Amino acid sequence: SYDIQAWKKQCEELLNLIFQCEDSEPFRQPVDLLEYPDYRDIIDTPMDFATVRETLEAGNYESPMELCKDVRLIFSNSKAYTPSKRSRIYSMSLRLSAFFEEHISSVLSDYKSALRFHKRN
Ligand SMILES: O=C(NCC1CC1)N1CCN(C(=O)c2ccc(Cl)c(Cl)c2)CC1
Repeated sequence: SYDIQAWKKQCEELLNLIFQCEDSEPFRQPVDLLEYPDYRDIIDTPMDFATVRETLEAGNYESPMELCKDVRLIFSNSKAYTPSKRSRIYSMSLRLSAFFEEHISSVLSDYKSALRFHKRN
């Protein structure tokens, strides 16, 4: 399975599955700074799933590793901003993360395999 471009549609499909999940709702759009007025005192680089999807569709990811780094930032931001490890929003973030890690692993493996095959000779 040595298609170097296949990761892009596979990531589009996985983002569709995350957007169809209730646990994504706090992460679909940038954190509301009126709701959380100290957010940028804690978080240096905001990230959300609409920004990831727009970056993918603009053709501004070169690899699925770059998309994976941004999605992981969504989760690390939630962990850094949470006042408690028991908080609702953080709790939702950990379920999304396990689902994401479960499905992204084949996308990364297949892409890296395809690039090694391209450089085989
Ligand atoms: O659009 C969907 N299905 C399309 C299929 C043709 C029917 N979805 C998206 C969400 N689904 C998950 O698998 C899921 C489960 C747990 C978590 Cl945490 C997350 Cl993020 C996602 C199933 C329903």
